[PDB]
Amino acid sequence: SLQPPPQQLIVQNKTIDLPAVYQLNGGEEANPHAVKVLKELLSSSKKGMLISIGEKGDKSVRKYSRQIPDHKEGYYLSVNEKEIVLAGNDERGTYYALQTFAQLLKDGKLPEVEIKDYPSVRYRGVVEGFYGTPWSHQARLSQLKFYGKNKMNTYIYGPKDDPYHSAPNWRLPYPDKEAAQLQELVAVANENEVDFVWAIHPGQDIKWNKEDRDLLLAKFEKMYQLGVRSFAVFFDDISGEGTNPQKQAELLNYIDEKFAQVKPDINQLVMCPTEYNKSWSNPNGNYLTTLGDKLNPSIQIMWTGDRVISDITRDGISWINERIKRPAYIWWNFPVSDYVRDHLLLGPVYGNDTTIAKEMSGFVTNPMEHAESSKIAIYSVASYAWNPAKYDTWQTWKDAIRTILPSAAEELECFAMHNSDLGPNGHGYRREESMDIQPAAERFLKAFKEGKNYDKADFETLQYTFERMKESADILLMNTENKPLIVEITPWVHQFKLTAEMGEEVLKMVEGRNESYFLRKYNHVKALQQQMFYIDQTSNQNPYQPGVKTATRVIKPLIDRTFATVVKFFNQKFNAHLDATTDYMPHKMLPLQVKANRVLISPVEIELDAIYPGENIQINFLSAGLQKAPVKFVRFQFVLTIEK
Ligand SMILES: NC1=N[C@@H]2[C@@H](O)[C@H](O)[C@@H](CO)O[C@@H]2S1
Repeated sequence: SLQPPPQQLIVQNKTIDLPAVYQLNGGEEANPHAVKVLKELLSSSKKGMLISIGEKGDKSVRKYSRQIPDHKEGYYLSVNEKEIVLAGNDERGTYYALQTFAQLLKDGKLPEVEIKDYPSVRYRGVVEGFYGTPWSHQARLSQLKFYGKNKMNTYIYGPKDDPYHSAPNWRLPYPDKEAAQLQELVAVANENEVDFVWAIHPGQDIKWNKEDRDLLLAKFEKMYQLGVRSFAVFFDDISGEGTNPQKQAELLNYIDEKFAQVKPDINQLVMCPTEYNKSWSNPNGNYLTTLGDKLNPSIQIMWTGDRVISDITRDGISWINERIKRPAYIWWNFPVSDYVRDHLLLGPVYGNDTTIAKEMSGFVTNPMEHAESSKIAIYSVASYAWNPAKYDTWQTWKDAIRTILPSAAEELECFAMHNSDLGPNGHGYRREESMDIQPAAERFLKAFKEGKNYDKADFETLQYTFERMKESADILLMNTENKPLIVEITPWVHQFKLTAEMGEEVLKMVEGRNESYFLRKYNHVKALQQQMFYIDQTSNQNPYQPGVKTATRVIKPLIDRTFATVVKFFNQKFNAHLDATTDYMPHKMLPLQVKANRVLISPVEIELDAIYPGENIQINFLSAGLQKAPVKFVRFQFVLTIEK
């Protein structure tokens, strides 16, 4: 597969060996970044096969000047028995030719091909713009290299929880250590043909005075000294005076006129509006029209679609584009998981109109705090933004996985296939999950509940799935090819294995040969539920959506409902009182929940499993601080906080 796929490809089924001896033409005139990649692949003389490299206008590629597409970042690539051609419309084009060339080379051999290629969307890449733990320095380094390989030309640095990015320390220069890291990032970005865009997020406490304006420009100047050549100002997720669009526009134009248009070498200048998606816009207010009218024409305006989280439609992007008077620079909120932090979002990229490239200036993905894990979606977004007309949702997902974890690709697909949906949430955004087994699941459960006979084949499909999930979990746990990825996903991988083991035991209950066997399967299931509760209380204990949820759309519900159904049938058959509940709750009481040190009833009496010091109660139909009073029972949202 070539990823992204080129705009035009012509293949011939001859192949050539890569030349043992060869003549490199244009080595000194061409993009040094592209020559460096080429020299690595060759690891030469006057005699032997000709390799021509260079940009349109160089002597090296004069013969090919009409084949080179007249598009920024375009290139012409050709392989035949006599010569190899690697010719960009511009320097970035040449690097990209090389990235394509690297994907052709296979066991020291190349296909005979001719490619003319270029991107459909001008700016393509990643905004590190989420809430939560910002990416590590090493993660960022890995990322920038990954962007070069996938022709992503943009990295927008904007972690909401970097205090030198947002309030109040947006006014302070980075300390020495962080500055030296940022400097290395910029350098690595430059080597991979990525624009490091430094963003600032000053709007929550900005004063519309000289003092704050000069501090902002002084901060941009410090970043410039660090090598930064592109800049952004974000006015998202704020209130008060900073949402004034006249002021915002004047500030951006001042930055443009006094800094961007005054330096020798500034590239992108981007802003994120306060009204950044249609549901947050006031159609009857002047906010977006004031930006579209006043903002200088080279300044980009970001947009996340019809909602905070949405996929981009033709109608949606028309609506914004008419108000801002330019093509929106898309901020796509997937695979960002900062509002469903107990889920991993490892499914394919899909839902964005593939015919609307002309209507967008840019397309950037906001990723998860899990940097390695995000590469599935990043790789896919790179493919989509480069060649949206040829974008293949599923093949690109598979290619991403095989790229990221070639030693355990099938295992990663298995894990990812069942870790895709968000579950219920306030943004209303959902993804498909476990689609291959969903119909067998649905039939199995329909039959079973009614007291009709299930299909054998559907029982086997479910069994095979659980088996494969265990194989995948254990193999991924031990994988040393991408350790950082394995560290990110490990808690989820544990929870995923438990889920599968639970499924297997629940299926053994359905089969349920005798009373003694059934009861042993039942007790095993209860212990696996407890184990899943332990992971959910000890791993990933963030303040917002703590814990670890996996296979939530189809698999866990199947297991749970099946478990509840067989327990009921057993109780009817044997007049028993086996507990039918599916999540472990050590307290007693509408299931209770445990979140960090809170004990909630799900929206008269709760008994805790020990005595605790009580902190407060917050009922809602409204609170009461309990001064560390010892507490086991409570009687009358409905949340008890304790010390634990
Ligand atoms: N421009 C936007 N700001 C927020 C981002 O920082 C968040 O990561 C995103 C997802 O919660 O929502 C909105 S989209």
